[PDB]
Amino acid sequence: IVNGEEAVPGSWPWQVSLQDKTGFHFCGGSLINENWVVTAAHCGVTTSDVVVAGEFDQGSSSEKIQKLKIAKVFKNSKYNSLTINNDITLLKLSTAASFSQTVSAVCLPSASDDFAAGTTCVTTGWGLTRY
Amino acid sequence: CGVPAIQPVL
Amino acid sequence: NTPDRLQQASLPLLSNTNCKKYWGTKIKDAMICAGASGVSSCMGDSGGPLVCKKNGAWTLVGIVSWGSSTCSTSTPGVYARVTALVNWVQQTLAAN
Ligand SMILES: CC(C)C[C@@H](N)C(=O)N[C@@H](Cc1ccccc1)C(=O)NCc1ccc(F)cc1
Ligand SMILES: CC(C)C[C@@H](N)C(=O)N[C@@H](Cc1ccccc1)C(=O)NCc1ccc(F)cc1
Repeated sequence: IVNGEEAVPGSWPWQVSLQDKTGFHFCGGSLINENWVVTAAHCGVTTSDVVVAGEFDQGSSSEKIQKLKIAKVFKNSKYNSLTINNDITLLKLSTAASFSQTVSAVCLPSASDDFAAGTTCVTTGWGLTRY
Repeated sequence: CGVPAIQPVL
Repeated sequence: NTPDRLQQASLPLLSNTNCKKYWGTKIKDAMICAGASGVSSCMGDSGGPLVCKKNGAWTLVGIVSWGSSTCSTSTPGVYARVTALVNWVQQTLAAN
């Protein structure tokens, strides 16, 4: 995030980090329940990647994080890589996350929910702060 | 869902 | 070089019609734009959440998808519109 700010540790409990086996963060995701994570289809997640929950500082060794293995990757069949439309993938976890003060789920909207232009919302992540 | 135990400060 | 610590940013949602002024016909119905406000999602933020508080609860409105190749803060980022994809999520969870 360019021009963002550091978040209060643990205040976005559904935020997970997708890291490859070498420990490299390549994408974010959100916990929708103990066994499922929603992310973008273009992230190209495989069953060899890891879902890290409860993390705040990726350079810290004292955070009690949860490294969850991925059982199955569900890429939406309507995903169109040419136009990047329907960019969503669901990951079913092999080991269920343990909900706590720093790990919990975000709500899903009803299909008919309206979110008006002008509404101020929030986005989070460990993406580049400067390009 | 959607109610953090640790409140975000914006 | 992604930051070590989790970052956050508040930003406004845009309408698809207005977003087309920026991205033309690349904007489809299963997409929602946000930003162009001085902040911007960027490489490594992909897959992450765009949440809006509705009736006191944080609700997933978008998934970081694509945007400016330079993460321009005056250009809106494009997110997968969750309302258009939630029926599929619900079906997938109910069948597996
Ligand atoms: C797959 C479902 C079990 C997901 C469920 N955790 C969830 O996000 N529920 C939403 C509603 C929903 C149901 C089914 C599919 C999609 C969304 C909720 O409680 N959202 C928060 C909320 C707060 C106050 C209300 F009066 C109604 C809903
Ligand atoms: C048409 C896309 C190649 C456009 C490119 N600027 C972009 O945003 N790419 C994606 C990656 C991607 C690859 C394949 C299919 C779809 C997307 C990206 O960096 N996504 C992360 C991001 C989010 C918001 C931004 F403002 C800048 C970068």
